[PDB]
Amino acid sequence: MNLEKINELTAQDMAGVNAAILEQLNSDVQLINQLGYYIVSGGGKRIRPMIAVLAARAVGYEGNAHVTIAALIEFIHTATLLHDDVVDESDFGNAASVLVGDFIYTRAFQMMTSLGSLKVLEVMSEAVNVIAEGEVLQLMNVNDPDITEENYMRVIYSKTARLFEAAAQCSGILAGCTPEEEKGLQDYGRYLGTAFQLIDDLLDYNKNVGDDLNEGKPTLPLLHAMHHGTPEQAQMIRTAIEQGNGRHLLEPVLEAMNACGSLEWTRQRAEEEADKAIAALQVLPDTPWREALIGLAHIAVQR
Amino acid sequence: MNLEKINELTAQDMAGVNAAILEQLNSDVQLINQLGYYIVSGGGKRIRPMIAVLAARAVGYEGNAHVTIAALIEFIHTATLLHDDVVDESDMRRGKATANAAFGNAASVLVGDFIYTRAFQMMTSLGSLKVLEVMSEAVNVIAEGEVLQLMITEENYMRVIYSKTARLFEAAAQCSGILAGCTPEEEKGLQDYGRYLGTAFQLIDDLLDYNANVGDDLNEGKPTLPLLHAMHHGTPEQAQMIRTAIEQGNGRHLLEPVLEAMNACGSLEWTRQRAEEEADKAIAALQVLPDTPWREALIGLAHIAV
Repeated sequence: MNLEKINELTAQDMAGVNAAILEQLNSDVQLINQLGYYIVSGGGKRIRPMIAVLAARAVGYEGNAHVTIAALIEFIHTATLLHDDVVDESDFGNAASVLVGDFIYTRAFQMMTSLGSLKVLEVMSEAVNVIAEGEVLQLMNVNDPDITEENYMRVIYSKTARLFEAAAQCSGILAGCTPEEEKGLQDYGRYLGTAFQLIDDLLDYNKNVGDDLNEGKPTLPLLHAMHHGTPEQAQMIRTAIEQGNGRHLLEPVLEAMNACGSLEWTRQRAEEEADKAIAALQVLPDTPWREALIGLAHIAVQR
Repeated sequence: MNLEKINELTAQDMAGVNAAILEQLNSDVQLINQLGYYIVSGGGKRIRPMIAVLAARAVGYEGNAHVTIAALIEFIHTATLLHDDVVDESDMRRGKATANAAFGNAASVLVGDFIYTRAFQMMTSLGSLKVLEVMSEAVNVIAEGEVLQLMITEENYMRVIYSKTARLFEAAAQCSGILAGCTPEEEKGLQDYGRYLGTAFQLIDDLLDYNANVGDDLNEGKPTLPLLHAMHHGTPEQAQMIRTAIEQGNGRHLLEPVLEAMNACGSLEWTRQRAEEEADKAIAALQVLPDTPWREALIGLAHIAV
């Protein structure tokens, strides 16, 4: 089931999602208003809110509160991005990024509680705290060539996967699915979210490739080449991470990754996550909605 | 009842509030706990949680969960401080370097997010949809207000101090009441208390900003009650100076002439007066609750504030 079939199938619900977003983001501040337009007018994938609407329909949801979940999930993602834009002494602006970020987060929280489900609040509550924790952990890893791939995996699970997992699972809870099904949706997101981030990290080496390297941000493929390349390569990479600003070292780094398998090794691991995701969904009744969720897993790790 | 008294009465609970706060700084990510200890161990004030603890007892609460709510309320306030300092590019706060000047903006913003989300988790753990309901609204109202004054009247200014200050006080007392299962009548009592108290608290804070962090309001030409009065009643020269300073959003170096202008019109004392009328609305709102030492303290703080 290609992306086109998936879009048409989710067309109506995504319109509901966009309506939820516009009603929550309605002005006074041109800034907040034009942001609503920029989100609903986006020509992007918007895979997070879609998982939320698909997961609910997959377990037989008939009402339309799932659109509010999709919306609040997109808000959380948008806020984490705005906060991730904040620049340190290395200098929208910090104020705008911070304040608009706060507005969107808080509004997301209000939305969560409007659903009136304590369990949903329990799951989200933890998820967003875990996301904030992962962002900080990521801050600490900047310029640190020695983090374990265990730490790295905790980072991607925390900052990316967790939101997917909660998006899927909460829709399931709202639909009053069965414990078995709920878990199946939960895992699906965690695994898909994990795949999604692995693919993203490898694509950064392939807005411009080399950003992560340039920032001294250590990701799986870079860490892999460092642990498996030649001592000369490991040293160059270690230095690039410690000092940062090594964008000009992309090619030599690419040479080192090609040589020991880093990029394919990562893609491989991504594909494995996507398959654990699709497997998790096997507990759900085979329907077009479930087909769409599977189609997104494939699209996420494809090339 | 004065501070020394209101202090021992609520000594055991506020001690719990303290432990409840510090124990939440339990992340595997050390930077969070570090920055948390740095910002929460610098005195603070704890007037927001103290109101929470007192409001609960005042309505016969006998449990230990009001401690959990006072804790998260201080965490929420803590969070706004971490973000406020980053926004204001502030370097100092109560004697030492701000968390941002010391740890960097990103760390301050992110740990602040961790802190607010933990408070929300603490709120869900309490299991009351009404608390979550009242508290989430309050925090979003504050956040909205901050986005506004990013993108010159006596009435206009009274809306700003409400959104940014009074609203969290309001919720602090109301939610503490709700948790204890108070009466619709008592609830409205605590809520008004908090609103009015918080209102008086900000008015006082603004007058204290003119000598008695000192001086930032004038430095950024913030239109505070004190400054506005001086503009309205001073001489046209002083009136022009103040007005252009607010228009410039910068009144740095203008402290002496602005003060002169204030003492001639008696702007400060006047601020102290519309403030006094706020605190009198605060204890009046408590007339609805039962006569207990806890109530006497809530009235105490109102007087202490002004």
